[PDB]
Amino acid sequence: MNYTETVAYIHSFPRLAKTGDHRRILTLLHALGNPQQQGRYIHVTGTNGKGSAANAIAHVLEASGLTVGLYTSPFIMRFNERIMIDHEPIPDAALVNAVAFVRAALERLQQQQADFNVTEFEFITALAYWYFRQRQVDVAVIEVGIGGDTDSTNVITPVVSVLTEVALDHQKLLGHTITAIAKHKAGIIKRGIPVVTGNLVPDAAAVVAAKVATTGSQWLRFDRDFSVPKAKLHGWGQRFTYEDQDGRISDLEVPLVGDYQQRNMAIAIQTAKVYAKQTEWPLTPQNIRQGLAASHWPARLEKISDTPLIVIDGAHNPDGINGLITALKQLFSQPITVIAGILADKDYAAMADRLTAAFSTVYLVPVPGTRLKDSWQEALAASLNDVPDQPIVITGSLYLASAVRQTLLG
Ligand SMILES: Nc1ncnc2c1ncn2[C@@H]1O[C@H](COP(=O)(O)OP(=O)(O)CP(=O)(O)OP(=O)(O)O)[C@@H](O)[C@H]1O
Ligand SMILES: [Mg+2]
Ligand SMILES: [Mg+2]
Repeated sequence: MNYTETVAYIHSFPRLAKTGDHRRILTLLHALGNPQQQGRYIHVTGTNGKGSAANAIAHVLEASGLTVGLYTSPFIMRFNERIMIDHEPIPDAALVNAVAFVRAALERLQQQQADFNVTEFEFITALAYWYFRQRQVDVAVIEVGIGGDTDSTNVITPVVSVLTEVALDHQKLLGHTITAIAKHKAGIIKRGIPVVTGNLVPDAAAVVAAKVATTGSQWLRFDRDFSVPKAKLHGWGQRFTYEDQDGRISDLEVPLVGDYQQRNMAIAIQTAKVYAKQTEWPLTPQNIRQGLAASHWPARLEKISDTPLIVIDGAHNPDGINGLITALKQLFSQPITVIAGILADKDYAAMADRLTAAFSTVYLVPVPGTRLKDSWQEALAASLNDVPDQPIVITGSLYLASAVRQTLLG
């Protein structure tokens, strides 16, 4: 198979039941020589901020001289972005050869167990684990797909775990209460392994304190052990100060806007320091400053057009919507239009009340492959014609942001 066929092959996998015992992926992995049991890992979970945190942790450790695998989702411009090494997406040719190796092993399994199969995410995760070992990365930063305990990625023992935050999202999968969702996320916390977390709402904090008690894990929490005591906009980015039990690193800069990113970044920094410590590896404030400076992350409050002014974002659950509003409020001191593809979660109605309550013009649209408009293209055309003086912010799952970015830029 060539590259195009290979990708199409990856997207052809079935949606199987959700056991949560990882037997399917463990079967494929075993046939791949158990790459998940070799090397080192950093496991990242959380309702919002997983990718931004994972991306920065990788940049900081890369700056310190380590070869780092990064596994994130969803891709924004193209598939290859899901598996990166030192931030270079897996080469087309390399993906073709990788897909062929895994397919061959899969085939051998099916010839021994006639009805055996894996899901698309299971295939990709196994391929990623195998790829990271083939290239012998020093460490792989792994973003959990959904939840924590039952995710296909949860077949590893990391050096450090990360739980950015817990907010309501993915209920028909994780739970209907913060406590329930929290218990699922805490599942990536392992015996004796440190866990770095954001500032968690009380209910979630209790679940985590309870878990660390059982695992005996060292627990570093934003606003307790490490923090961001100062920050300010600096272009389409932020300049801030990080502080933890070792002191302060001043004048740090990240090319990201949104107050919540100060949290994601602080989590990344604390996490990388813990990694370096647990592995007896050198990590300087210079390494950290360099990595943060390189921490570009598409579709995260990204201005992709100046005239007209267009920003895209992936906020689509109430917490993200709340973070989005607060941010937009600090970024614009003029009327703006917001096009939201939140027509998906029940969550929808309340989020829309919050948007229309805070902004001048709000359009609601579906997500590609799912006030009212039939598509984001229609809402944009509407905005540019009825409110030409209003910048446009397009938000919803990253799938909508991605479709918009691909369309307007690639
Ligand atoms: N600490 C934080 N507090 C509040 N909001 C935050 C946040 N960190 C990130 N966000 C919001 O989430 C969006 C995506 O950020 P990230 O890529 O870091 O998220 P995740 O990796 O958790 C997304 P997904 O669940 O993979 O995707 P998908 O759900 O799109 O399928 C941002 O554009 C922003 O709206
Ligand atoms: Mg999500
Ligand atoms: Mg993500």
